[PDB]
Amino acid sequence: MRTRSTISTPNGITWYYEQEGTGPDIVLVPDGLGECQMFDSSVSQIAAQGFRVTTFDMPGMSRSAKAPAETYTEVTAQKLASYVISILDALDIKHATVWGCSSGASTVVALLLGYPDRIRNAMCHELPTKLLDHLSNTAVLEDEEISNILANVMLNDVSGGSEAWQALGVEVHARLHKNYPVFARGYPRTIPPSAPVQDVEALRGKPLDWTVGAATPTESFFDNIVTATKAGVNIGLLPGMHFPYVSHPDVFAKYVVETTQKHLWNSSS
Amino acid sequence: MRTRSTISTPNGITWYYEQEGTGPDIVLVPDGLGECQMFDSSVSQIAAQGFRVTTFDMPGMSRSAKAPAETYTEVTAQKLASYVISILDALDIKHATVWGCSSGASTVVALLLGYPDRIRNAMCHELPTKLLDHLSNTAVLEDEEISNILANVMLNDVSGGSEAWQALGVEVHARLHKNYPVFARGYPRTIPPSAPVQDVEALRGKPLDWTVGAATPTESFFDNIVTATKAGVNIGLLPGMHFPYVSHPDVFAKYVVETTQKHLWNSSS
Ligand SMILES: C[C@H]1CCCC(=O)CCC/C=C/c2cc(O)cc(O)c2C(=O)O1
Ligand SMILES: C[C@H]1CCCC(=O)CCC/C=C/c2cc(O)cc(O)c2C(=O)O1
Ligand SMILES: [K+]
Ligand SMILES: [K+]
Repeated sequence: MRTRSTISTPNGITWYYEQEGTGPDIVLVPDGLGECQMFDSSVSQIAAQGFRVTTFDMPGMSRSAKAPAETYTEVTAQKLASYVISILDALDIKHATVWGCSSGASTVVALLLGYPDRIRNAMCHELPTKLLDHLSNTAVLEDEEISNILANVMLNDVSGGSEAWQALGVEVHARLHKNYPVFARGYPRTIPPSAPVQDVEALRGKPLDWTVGAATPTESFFDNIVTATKAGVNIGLLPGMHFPYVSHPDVFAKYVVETTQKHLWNSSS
Repeated sequence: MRTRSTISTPNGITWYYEQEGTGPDIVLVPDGLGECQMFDSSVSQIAAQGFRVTTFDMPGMSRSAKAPAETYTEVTAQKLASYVISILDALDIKHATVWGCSSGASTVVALLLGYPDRIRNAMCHELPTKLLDHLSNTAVLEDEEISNILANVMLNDVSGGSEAWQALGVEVHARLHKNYPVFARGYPRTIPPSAPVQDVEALRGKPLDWTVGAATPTESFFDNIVTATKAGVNIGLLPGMHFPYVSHPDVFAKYVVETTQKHLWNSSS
């Protein structure tokens, strides 16, 4: 029942995308590694509740590698939001619920603020707002060293579930191996300063649901909790750390379905 | 230069206390384990900046164990605050800066709200507001089983630094071993409901500085970050987890000195 295909947008990107289901649109935006096979189990569980679920590899990453250099260098939340609107236009998705973690969280908040007509509600997880010099400094290393460093960081530090991370399988980890240097060179120096959470008053009253990983060290996304609270935005926890859709796919799917259902009820009111 | 002595209060407690320095008073209230040797390094560093620093073992714990059963059973923040005021009265400390972690955090917020004339400013760290059934249920075990389990929890789950925790040494750990059953049967069921942070407007504008451990899992004190932000209370991080005075004594001492200095400036202004 899963469609697995490609589509070309006039910004030069040939996207790899997947779709499953019929009903209101839910769109799952990857984190900065840009790999949508991380959503495989959750896509089926969400679509089974009466939704059309779309996800895709991000430009320059995995199976969406046929893209111009400006789509995967000096990457900002605003650039990524423009690229997601281009694929939603191409797939004739006029109204969508959106999920994103990390650079995907920055993307979905930029989509909600920038394209309010198009976005029913946004779920953002672990949105990066601070530069991390130790991450930024990987960008000048050789490709094989970047891949070794970041593969180990994902497995041992931020997966929230090493057994689930390994169980993504050989083909996914071979794609991620090639993405690590693209991500290192294009994301960490430019994504955090582009975070669309400068203006707390712009967030107030918006259909935004924000999460942090329960096991994530407090310091990592402390600022997300403060910002959401100041803006009166719903803020809570998912199990695990930076990849709840990998570590806890059934909890993740249930969260996405229940949050979408809450906004469908409120919108009809 | 350090006083190490005992003093009896009319509520029946014989306190073990320490004192060092001259200048404005800073009082360091222990966490639920009630062991003031955890402050030893920091007492000297804070006192050397021009302050009189006082600390003590808590009633029923360590060298303050000669105390009525009411002082270490069905313990609440408001009971602990009344006991701390009794020792400050006995030592002729009229106006104090106070620090506390855990049940000590609940105590110092109860002190600031209940005795505003006596408290210059309060620093609270990791204030427990939720019941933890796994902890409350230790109370029905045998004393040696409680001590074995909670010694392991302290080292591996909340110390924030296994080397510094073990380096407290045999004398300290032997006193903690006797305290674990007293803590387990007195604190976990009654401390969290007594948390004096249910009235958010009562906190607004108060001379309160709140911290959580940087390495603490986000879920542990997520509610502290939300509550402080809603009240407009200064909220930030210290390195480590539940015992920054053990894991990072020099950073802890600097934080206590700087925060006290900020309130001395603001008091004069
Ligand atoms: C790729 C994924 C795993 C990156 C995981 C990682 O490096 C741990 C720190 C959490 C920050 C992630 C991150 C930071 C940025 O500055 C820019 C980003 O796009 C991300 C991000 O997308 O997270
Ligand atoms: C020292 C540590 C002991 C117990 C430390 C522990 O097991 C987890 C620390 C988080 C909560 C601690 C705590 C919880 C309560 O319900 C009541 C308390 O008095 C505390 C408390 O004092 O913390
Ligand atoms: K699950
Ligand atoms: K230190």
